[PDB]
Amino acid sequence: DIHTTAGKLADLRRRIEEATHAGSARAVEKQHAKGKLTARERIDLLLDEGSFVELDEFARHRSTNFGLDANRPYGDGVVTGYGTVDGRPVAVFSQDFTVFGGALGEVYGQKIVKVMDFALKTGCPVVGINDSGGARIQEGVASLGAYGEIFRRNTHASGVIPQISLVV
Amino acid sequence: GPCAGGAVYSPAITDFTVMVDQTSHMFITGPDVIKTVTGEDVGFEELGGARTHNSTSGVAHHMAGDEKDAVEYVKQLLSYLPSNNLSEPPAFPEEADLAVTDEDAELDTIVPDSANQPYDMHSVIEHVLDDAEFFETQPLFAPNILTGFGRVEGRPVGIVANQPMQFAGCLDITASEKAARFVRTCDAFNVPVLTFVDVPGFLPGVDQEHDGIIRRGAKLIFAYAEATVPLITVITRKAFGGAYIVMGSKHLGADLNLAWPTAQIAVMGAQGAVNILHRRTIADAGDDAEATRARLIQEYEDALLNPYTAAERGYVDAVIMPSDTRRHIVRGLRQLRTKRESLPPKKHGNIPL
Amino acid sequence: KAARFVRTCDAFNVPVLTFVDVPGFLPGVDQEHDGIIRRGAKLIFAYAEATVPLITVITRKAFGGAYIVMGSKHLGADLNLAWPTAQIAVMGAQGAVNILHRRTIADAGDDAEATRARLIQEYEDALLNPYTAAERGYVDAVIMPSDTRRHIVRGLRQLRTKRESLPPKKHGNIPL
Amino acid sequence: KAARFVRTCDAFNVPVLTFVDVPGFLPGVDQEHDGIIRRGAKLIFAYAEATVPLITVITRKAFGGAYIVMGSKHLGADLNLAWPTAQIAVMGAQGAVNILHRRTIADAGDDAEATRARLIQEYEDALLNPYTAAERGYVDAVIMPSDTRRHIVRGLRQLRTKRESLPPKKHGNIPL
Repeated sequence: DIHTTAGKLADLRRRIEEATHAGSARAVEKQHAKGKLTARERIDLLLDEGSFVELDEFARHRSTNFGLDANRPYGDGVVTGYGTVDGRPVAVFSQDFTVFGGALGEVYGQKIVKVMDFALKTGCPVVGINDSGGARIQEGVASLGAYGEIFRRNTHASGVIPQISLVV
Repeated sequence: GPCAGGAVYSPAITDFTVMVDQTSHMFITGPDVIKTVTGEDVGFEELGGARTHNSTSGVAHHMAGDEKDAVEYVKQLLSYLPSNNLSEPPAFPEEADLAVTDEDAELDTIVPDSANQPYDMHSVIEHVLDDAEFFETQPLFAPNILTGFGRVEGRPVGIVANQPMQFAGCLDITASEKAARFVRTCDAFNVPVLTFVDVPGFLPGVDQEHDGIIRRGAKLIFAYAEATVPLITVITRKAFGGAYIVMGSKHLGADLNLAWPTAQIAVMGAQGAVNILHRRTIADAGDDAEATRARLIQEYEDALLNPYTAAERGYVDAVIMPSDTRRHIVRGLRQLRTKRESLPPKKHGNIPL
Repeated sequence: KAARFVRTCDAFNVPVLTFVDVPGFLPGVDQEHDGIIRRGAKLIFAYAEATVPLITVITRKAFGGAYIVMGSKHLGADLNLAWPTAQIAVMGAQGAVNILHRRTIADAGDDAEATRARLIQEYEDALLNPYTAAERGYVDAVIMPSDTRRHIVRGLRQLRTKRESLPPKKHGNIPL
Repeated sequence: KAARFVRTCDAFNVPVLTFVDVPGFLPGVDQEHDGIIRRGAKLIFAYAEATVPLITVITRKAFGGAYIVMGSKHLGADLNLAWPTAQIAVMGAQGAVNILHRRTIADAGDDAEATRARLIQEYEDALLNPYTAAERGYVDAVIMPSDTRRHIVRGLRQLRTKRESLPPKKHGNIPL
């Protein structure tokens, strides 16, 4: 059902499904076709096996600009979370090109932040895996604001926590 | 033994106060001087006996059978705290099972389908803590909420949670005070605070308001906002209005806020919410007034009373499967234990009193 | 009420003047059953915690625990003064005698009160004043009621440069 | 040129007034091959790191990375103001329509160039102003060019006492 405890659970399983499969079945093929690996595949190859814990997985945006509300994928374009690397704590965000061209959005940037605030407060590096195709033009300045709060964290934490950029 | 007059105040200031059944007493004014002034008739045990303070005044933290059970208590109490604030609480590190134990699964069904049927929170806690060992404090006072200690991977933690078994795990004066003071204790001595949530709202009553619930209920929030130790919050079911805010929500600086699918995080109850949002659309078509007011309530709780709305905004970092609560807290404290966070410089804060 | 103020004044470097005349704590089951303990303790927490200049003037009554609470030098007060009309005693004479003189009060049922009420007078005349406390230093001085201001004035002039600090801690743990 | 100035003015406690009006980043291959990605990033680092009063006044143009860079509020500015003649947008209308409206303009090769001109107008007439940002609090207020001085004045009065600081570090690691 859906009003029971067993359905409310089964429901989740359903969500964690289309969630890890936010991009199109074709976008992934294309991605692979170019040799590139999917965002979630970059995280797994990097972090220690089974140490990845995702944050903001079921987050979505709220931009009604240019009818973008018809496509509100879970994750909103980026996979962020924390995990270990060679036994040491590491925080990481992986830009998902198979979603809106992996363009920076409001909720998309907020996540990258939530992770940089966590990586700094707990003193662990921040592996950033990029693929962003550009700013999400529909949201206008909101996407510019997102890039900022991030640039500011890059500075405030420059020299405080290793920050590595993976441009693929 | 006896603790009469101003002397009683030294125990007040200290952290945890342990008492024994009818072997000790605490009181400012003697039972005799009380009668010669008001005319009230009460016996020692009733005025300031162990059972009294361990359930009426909120001054005591434990009631033991005899002096032996007490001494053993304090020893346990000391085993969860550091010898001073300049250090983390002692530890006996031991790797945990990263897989899903048959115990973990048990949670997948702990919450009944009935939004009105209670389940014992202790069970939820005992499933995350090592050896399912849960050391509870003030079990008789403010039963609507549980506060104690335990260990996760050998490292001492602190637990605060709502007890649906009692008064529907509501928040009230006695509860706020109980937890608040506990949280600040766990914070002052670098003990992380795991909190499990399920609260409908604040216990109604003119007595509450008149007895200063506004200035005493904040205590809980101040305690949480002020804290800096690792803060992991688990939402199992109920999450309404200020009650949600108060229970170590992300807006109060929590580090990891989990939420089970069996949880509903909303501004207010669906039953009462609609009576304000559709007060108009309901007036119309008296033809089946309550067959619309009922249809709405259903569409509300089926659309808003869940964690996913919040989950979007990021108010919760994930909607986990009950059976993964332990694997979460474990693999989540390992990171948070290095949490460096501080407050603005000050002689001290100004928490409500 | 007071506790919250003293703290508000402390956090904001505001000197706290306190005038005393308290007999004791309102007797009542209610008080006890309402945590008067964890709540009355707050008042001493504030004072002990404080670091701003503290000037305590006892105008009359000052007994037992109450005394302690009202900015006593035992809580860090910098200057404690007391009028000659003040009475700094561990407790009230009447109730004090019914304790200390139990085996000596029973004797001679004849005049069971002309030996009691008479003995009570001896106490309120020997101990119900400020000179006992002052004797040791619990009070910096006894002064003419009319010199209160002159004291508070010339006093605060010296304490405005008071440097005090509690042990380092994330925060305290005041009884809530 | 600006980077090293904003840092000098910071390291010595000199508030930085910023007046913006920029279209974007000078296009050119030589630029890319010279290091604009890291040599330009300095400007934002200088601003982000800054901890002095930063009052930003936008006079006209404010587009993409250029807006961000020029003392935006997303970098730590204290007061960002904007004249009614400010274009706070993610990009110019000319280019914005090419991407935003590609299939909605492809239709009718003829009557297209007027469908474009129309769009470009509807867009700028509804997006190249400051009011957008003004709703998200990105700019503290849209003023009258006449109140620029009065705003910087009454504003530098409040910020002259601002205490800001970055995480503790041996030193930052700004691009070079």
